[PDB]
Amino acid sequence: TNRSTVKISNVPQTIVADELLRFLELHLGEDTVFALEIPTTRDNWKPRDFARVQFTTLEVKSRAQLLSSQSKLLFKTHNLRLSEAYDDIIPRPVDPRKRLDDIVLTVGFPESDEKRFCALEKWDGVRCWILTEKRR
Amino acid sequence: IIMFEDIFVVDKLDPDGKKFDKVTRVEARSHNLEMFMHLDVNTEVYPLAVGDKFTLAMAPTLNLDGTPDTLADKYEYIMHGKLYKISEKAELYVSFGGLLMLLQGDPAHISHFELDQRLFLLMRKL
Amino acid sequence: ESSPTKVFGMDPVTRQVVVVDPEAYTYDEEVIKKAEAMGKPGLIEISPKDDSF
Repeated sequence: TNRSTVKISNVPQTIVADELLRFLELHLGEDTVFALEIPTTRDNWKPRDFARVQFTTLEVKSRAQLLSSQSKLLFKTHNLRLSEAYDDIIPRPVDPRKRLDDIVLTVGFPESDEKRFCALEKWDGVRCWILTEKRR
Repeated sequence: IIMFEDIFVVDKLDPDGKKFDKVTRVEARSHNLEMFMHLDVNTEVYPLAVGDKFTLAMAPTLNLDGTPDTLADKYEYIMHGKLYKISEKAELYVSFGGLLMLLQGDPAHISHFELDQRLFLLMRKL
Repeated sequence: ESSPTKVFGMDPVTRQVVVVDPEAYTYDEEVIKKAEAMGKPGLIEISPKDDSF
């Protein structure tokens, strides 16, 4: 429950990422899959037997786990088994509230003894992400 | 007449397929006795999904009070085979006409089984 | 449209498939294969009848 990425146990070797994405979006909610990565032994022409899928919301992950536990996921006569992953595909917080976009960032130091602050360089339109799990 | 009888719950399937048109090997772990089992089953004629609970029984003969070599009405997946390897937590190797079975449990649980004998396999999915 | 012959029909008033002229199936495992490909293993079950000819 700490992360949102779910590792699929077995997938067909002949499928592509687009087909799996379409299947997941059909069974689950629309556009509820953020990242889908299929590891390849070779450079670009030999995918492995498993894949890792990142979901946008933990509710979608729980629903997918519930569906997998009931063996209701059947994609090309293969029963998809869902298991927890080790690391996230992309270090992105699950909570949309922590995601801050188009904000003003400035640096400085307490130059004066009173309640005064000095600005050296100011950046606009920066992205701020707060990762509670990674403590950064 | 029944030697071994316990409730088994499946854990995973070797093919993990629904319409593979191939014999599927199941891995079921016993309740209480905690005995791991390997069994080849045909999903097309006898469907078995993950998480289902089924009972298992083994008897030397299907007749009542002897007559080796009427329990048919109770169970629904009767099989016939022989035990060829007993060496191991002792385990049994019974082949039902080429369908291998591996019942791995405890030495005390499996003690009344002889080598090179005919035994049946009674199953029911509740 | 997956069936080689006209063995299944579509009913506009009910928006569901119907069976019309079941004697022209020709035992071509095409509709069953399409159903399996779509993801429904037990959608349509067709078996020959032993005592009817």
